[PDB]
Amino acid sequence: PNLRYPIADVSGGIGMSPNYRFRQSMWIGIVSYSGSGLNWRVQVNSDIFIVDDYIHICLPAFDGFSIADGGDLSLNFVTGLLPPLLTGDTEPAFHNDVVTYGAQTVAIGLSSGGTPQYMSKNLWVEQWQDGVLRLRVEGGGSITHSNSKWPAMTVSYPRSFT
Amino acid sequence: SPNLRYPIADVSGGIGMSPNYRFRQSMWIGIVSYSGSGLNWRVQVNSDIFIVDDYIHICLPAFDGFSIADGGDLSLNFVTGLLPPLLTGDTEPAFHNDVVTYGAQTVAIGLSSGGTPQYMSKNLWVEQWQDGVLRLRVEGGGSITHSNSKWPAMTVSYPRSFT
Amino acid sequence: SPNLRYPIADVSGGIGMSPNYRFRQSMWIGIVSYSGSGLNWRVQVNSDIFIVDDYIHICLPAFDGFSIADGGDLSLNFVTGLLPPLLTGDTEPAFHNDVVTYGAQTVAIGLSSGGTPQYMSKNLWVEQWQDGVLRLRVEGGGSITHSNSKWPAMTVSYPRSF
Amino acid sequence: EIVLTQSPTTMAASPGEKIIITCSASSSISSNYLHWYQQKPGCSPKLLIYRTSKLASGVPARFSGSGSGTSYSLTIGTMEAEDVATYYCQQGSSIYTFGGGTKLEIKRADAAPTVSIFPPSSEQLTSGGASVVCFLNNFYPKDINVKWKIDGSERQNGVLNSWTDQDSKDSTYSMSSTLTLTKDEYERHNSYTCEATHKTSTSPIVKSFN
Amino acid sequence: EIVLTQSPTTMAASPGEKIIITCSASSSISSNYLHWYQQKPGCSPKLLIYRTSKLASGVPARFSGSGSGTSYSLTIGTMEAEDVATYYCQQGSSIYTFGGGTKLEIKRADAAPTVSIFPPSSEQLTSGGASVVCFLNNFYPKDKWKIDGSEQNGVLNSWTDQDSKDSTYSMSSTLTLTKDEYERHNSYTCEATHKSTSPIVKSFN
Amino acid sequence: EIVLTQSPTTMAASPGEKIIITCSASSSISSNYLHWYQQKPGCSPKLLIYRTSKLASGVPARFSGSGSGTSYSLTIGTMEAEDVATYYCQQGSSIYTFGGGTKLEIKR
Amino acid sequence: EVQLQQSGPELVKPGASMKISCKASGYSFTGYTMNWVKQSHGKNLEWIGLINPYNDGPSYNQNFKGKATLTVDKSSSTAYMELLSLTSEDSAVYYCAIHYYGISYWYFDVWGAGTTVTVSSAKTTAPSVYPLVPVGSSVTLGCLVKGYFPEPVTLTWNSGSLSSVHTFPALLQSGLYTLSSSVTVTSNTWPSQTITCNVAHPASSTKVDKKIE
Amino acid sequence: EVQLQQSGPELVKPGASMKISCKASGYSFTGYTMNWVKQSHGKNLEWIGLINPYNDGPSYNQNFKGKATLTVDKSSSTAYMELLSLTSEDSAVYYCAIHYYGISYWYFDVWGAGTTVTVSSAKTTAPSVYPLVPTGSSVTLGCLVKGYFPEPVTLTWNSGSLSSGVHTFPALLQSGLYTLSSSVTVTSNTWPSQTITCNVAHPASSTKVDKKI
Amino acid sequence: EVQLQQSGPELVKPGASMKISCKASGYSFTGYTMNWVKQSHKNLEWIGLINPYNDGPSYNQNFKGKATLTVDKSSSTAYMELLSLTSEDSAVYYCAIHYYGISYWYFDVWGAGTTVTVSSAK
Repeated sequence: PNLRYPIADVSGGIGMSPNYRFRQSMWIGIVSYSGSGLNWRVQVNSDIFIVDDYIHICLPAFDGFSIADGGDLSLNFVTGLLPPLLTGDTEPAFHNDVVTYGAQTVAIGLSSGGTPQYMSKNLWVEQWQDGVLRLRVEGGGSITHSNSKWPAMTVSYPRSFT
Repeated sequence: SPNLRYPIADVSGGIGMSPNYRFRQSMWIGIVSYSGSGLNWRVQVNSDIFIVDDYIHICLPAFDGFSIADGGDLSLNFVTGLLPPLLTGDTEPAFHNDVVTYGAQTVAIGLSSGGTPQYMSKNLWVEQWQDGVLRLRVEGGGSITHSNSKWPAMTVSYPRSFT
Repeated sequence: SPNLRYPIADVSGGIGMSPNYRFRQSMWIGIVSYSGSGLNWRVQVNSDIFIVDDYIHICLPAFDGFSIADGGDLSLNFVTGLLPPLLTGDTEPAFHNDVVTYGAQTVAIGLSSGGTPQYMSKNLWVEQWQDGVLRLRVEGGGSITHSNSKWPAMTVSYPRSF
Repeated sequence: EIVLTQSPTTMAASPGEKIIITCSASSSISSNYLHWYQQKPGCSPKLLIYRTSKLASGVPARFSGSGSGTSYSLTIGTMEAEDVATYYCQQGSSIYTFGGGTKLEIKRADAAPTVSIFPPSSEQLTSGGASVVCFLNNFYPKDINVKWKIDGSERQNGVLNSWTDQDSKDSTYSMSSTLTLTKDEYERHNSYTCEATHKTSTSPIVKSFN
Repeated sequence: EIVLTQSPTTMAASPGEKIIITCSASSSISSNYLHWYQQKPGCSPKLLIYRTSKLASGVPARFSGSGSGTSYSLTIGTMEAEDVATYYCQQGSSIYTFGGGTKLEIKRADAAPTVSIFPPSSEQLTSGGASVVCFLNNFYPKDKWKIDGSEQNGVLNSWTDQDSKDSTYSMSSTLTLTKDEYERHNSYTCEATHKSTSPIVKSFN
Repeated sequence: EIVLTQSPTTMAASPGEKIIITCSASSSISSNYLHWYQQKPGCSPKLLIYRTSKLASGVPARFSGSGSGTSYSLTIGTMEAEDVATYYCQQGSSIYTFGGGTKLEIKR
Repeated sequence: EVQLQQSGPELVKPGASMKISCKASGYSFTGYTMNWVKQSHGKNLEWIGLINPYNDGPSYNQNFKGKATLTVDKSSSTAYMELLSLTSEDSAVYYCAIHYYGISYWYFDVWGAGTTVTVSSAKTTAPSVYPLVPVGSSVTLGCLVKGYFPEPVTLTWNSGSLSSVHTFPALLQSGLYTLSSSVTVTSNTWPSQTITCNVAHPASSTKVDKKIE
Repeated sequence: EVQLQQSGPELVKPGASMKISCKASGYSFTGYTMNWVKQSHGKNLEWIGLINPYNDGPSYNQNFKGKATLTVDKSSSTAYMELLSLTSEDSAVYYCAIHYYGISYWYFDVWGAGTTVTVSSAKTTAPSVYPLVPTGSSVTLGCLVKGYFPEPVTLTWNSGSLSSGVHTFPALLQSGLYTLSSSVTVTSNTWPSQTITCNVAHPASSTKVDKKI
Repeated sequence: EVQLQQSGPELVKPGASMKISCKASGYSFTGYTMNWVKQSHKNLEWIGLINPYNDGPSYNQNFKGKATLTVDKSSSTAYMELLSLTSEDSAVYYCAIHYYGISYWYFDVWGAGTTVTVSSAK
């Protein structure tokens, strides 16, 4: 009969679309940090995995500058996604709602050019609006620093389908 | 419904996947209880719950508690607090009341006596759900002398029971 | 039926989703090998395996090892140890033997020389699965002089090949 | 610690206009800890928006919030007369703090004040005190300044001014300035002129009696 | 470091009862590291329950495990005769430690003991010694020699464990004398007292 | 800091042979940071393999990369006469470092 | 719906101490947090303190440490705030608000009616009413009231008949409030119609009989 | 199934040292770890130490450090424990148990039969078996063995044929000599016509005596 | 396709200074990082990097003071000046950018190379 994605024809039978089960993409764009009076930009090349109704943004390690005790990290998906993946494909299932989803502990190494000291920050997905995904980074205290060593971080959240 | 079984359901007059299975939003307002070696305290939190495919996500926000042991438990009471129509049984894991070491993560808790906190890297995992109470294990990383604990936002995920 | 394809299957005389696709439980008893810069040691573990939708979860319990480098590898040998009927090929990711930076988390390892341990915040991610061996990268956070390492329970998850 | 600052302090807008109040924080706070309250005249504050963009139970859909970091904004899509109130923003990341309030007004028209000066009463003069009351009604905007001159000499003592709230139906203001003096000081002066300065007239509207 | 404490230390129960044995830990431990073992009389300990509630292969479904933090328990839904054993809880979170142990025994109807006195053998009398043997068997609950009307030195008595199927106890007391001391007297009486009003006596000359 | 050491330094192979060039790192580096370059005589270095096993756009399929930790290798399935060039491995984990080269020649 | 009820208005002498009660009703769970907010002259909101049932101890704002002490009667389910050593700067409206639904993100989603606390050293004084008259097409009349120390004062025009009449808020002048009322009528109507303003002060129990000219 | 074969009972004089073996058979992998457990008089279990094939060095309990030495012969897949300077307090039953399926949560799923160790200065003495014979419908037959050292001693009835109604009593030690008794009860008709034989075997003195009642 | 156009061969006497240019064309975004590589005699050495958002140049410790990196963002051209040229500085100088390889730091597009010869002879 009539089939609705992700239900589709699989070798002449009712099955699950392989595109729904696994989809791989890429993002090359700007990751922007906004803290209390602090702003800097980094260019990243991220792997994107879409599995079932989840999207995984596999960010590699990047190096930035001063960070505040509380700040945000923003990923601009308006440009940079490898076709045919579009900006709207990165919208979460909760759309532009303010949430505290996927809260993890991230260890960022702060330094002034010397040996870094690693602070355990708290990161979670907060909001996606107009193609920009905002991650909150706060907690753990701080030190006087000019450079920040960011670890590889994977950001996952449910993907909108309607 | 006669020839379709959830999550397979009628989607705009066609065989498809139920939108309720793909994404569901709920809320929980209840007690988070900590039990350590001779230490017990309770905190009230308002958590977001997301049900996506066969997983359930309890998005706990940052909360503040008191002394913690090197080894302890975190307990979430789902017998009350869930926003209807979500029921206590909806939080039951797919491994039911089995003892597990699932979703093991590193959480950094700030221990203090009212002053500047010192952050300890503890080990958190889902261990057991029994009678509507989900037990999380918190151990490792050592400790210091403290009277207050600063807990970060923590997202707790596990498979959701469907039978 | 000749018209349904897994995971779509007959559910109580109706078109539904196979419960085996929704949840499957297994176990692994095998060798976890650490390879660092000139450092090599082996540990035997008993880990729970959960297969949920198109993801596989390897729930490693806490284990204790020896010296680790600032940058090193963790390897899980799935050629043996899986409880039947789970086979080695069932652990292959959906990205097969591709090199990735997936599921990057922060793990706290306690380094010690027999005394009070000091915990370092290392960066762990799934990097490659090849010939039944899943390789995890562990780097960052600095180090101290140590002879023993306390590893926490770590859950390693990634998309599963279908 | 975290100071909140609201712009503008006061605001006048006709119904149908789109009002935007901004809340600016001294530190970067998570959008989950920023909320908005509405307080109508003679009423206790009520929750309007919680966690930046979540409408509280019962509030009209024309309200909406937005922002991140140190910048947040309350927005009414199409104003209604009911929306006359003072709006506060509050943060919950640190020690609880409020913004200071933004008052909403109705624009109406630039009405000129009708001046009315009254001599001291007869029952008051018997008690030994003379109070002169100058009444200014039905003007807009609320900004009005008055100067009272006794025999051409300006006076700054004894003047007690009172400003009323915006009219529920007229949507206009009124000011009362009462100059009290002793019965011996009022009998020593001969001319008292009540001068009012407003945006409607380039020249002050003065009322006098001898 | 981590001390485990079991309660009760010893337990008596009739079949069909529900037996609950608790294990208390000095510090909080993950439920993944608390295990139970069953040691039947004369055998090695066997694994009963691992990771608090998982049943080892072969154990009957009447066994269950429960607990978290510092309080754990082992529960037999309906006790059977084969369940008489000593149970231990062991912790693997820190340095391995065991619990004190809980010994389980079967209550049964009180049975009067069957007394049997035996004189010294012909082989032992030629060896220069003399031993008198008196058997007290099949008596529940678990709890003197008279020679010529007078009541010692040389008494050695053995207590046996509860019977596997009969669920009673037995006791043997062997009074050993010298060949010169034996037959100096004539009457040897073996008195046994039990929760019968008069002691059960069996004598010979 | 990290030194990449290639073996052999030079090698000569007839077409049809399987060619293996190895790169040995002084420190364990992530496989996401090991890349190979091909420089034909008189030409500029061209990217051949990035992230250990990913083929750059336009490189023949006979080229393949492998390895982890401190040991990486570039493998040619069946060599062709075009393949005659010098190959360098480069690391991006720390300060950038090149391999020193491996010159490939024809068998005479 | 969860409701919140506060105690009535209070007039305290300077240096004394007052106690306010806040009663919660219609709650579905017990883990809500009690807060206290002070709104001064100028409509400025300042959070004073919070009380958590599971914390067993009150949290205070540093600016209000020593000025206020919060307490709870869990049997009656009522909260109490005591303000010690009251001053003229402490005269304000005091609200209680609870973290009912806003327990994790700290927004007050339920507010009480408020309790107005007045700090003054003056005693209850009766008001004096002075009618004002001028000596076109519309004439304005005035009713002045000065000398009353406790608020409020209620003034009506022609026994509350005519309401179309501007009454200005009271002004504090040396421990005495002064209120003014302005009624304008048509120039033909005032000479004919008798306009009399009546003011009655409950705290002083004084009724004034005031006419025009 | 995986089985563990332990060495037989050993009698050691005080101050000497004895080594016990544990041979593992039927294992599917080599990654299991070997443990040693001591159960003293009173059924108290103590963990002695473990050997991990990948760790390469034995781990000991601090109370047993210097008392026990753990070693492994991987070629023969046998584990050894050497107890040095034995005391009376060392007289216990020593089990070998492996971490096979319990390799990560540390439960001993496979246990050995046990090695019972006796520490005494007394010399090995052979047993002396004495059959005991004596109305009613039931007759009881007695077998007495006295004056032997050391334990154990196995008593069988009619070469292991009759097991019903057999009560073997534990040995009670009179310094340097054990004393054991057995009681067999049979029907009054069964005993006189059909002979009953008591067999006692002592594997320490190499003496086995069969006595007919 | 993104291309890199380098300057022609430069002839400089020892002790003097030369300045090489590298111009980027056909790029889709501006966040690519400019690098410079030295191939003497044929060993490759990485000299330095320029990043548009770092606001500063990163150098190899060996080339600190021997080279200074600059960029004219209005013309989208990168510059490298070599100071106090000696005989060992006579080599081919490549410019390569991190375009597709920004995060794993592989040079995916290279310049033609500028061969520099240092000699005192006229």
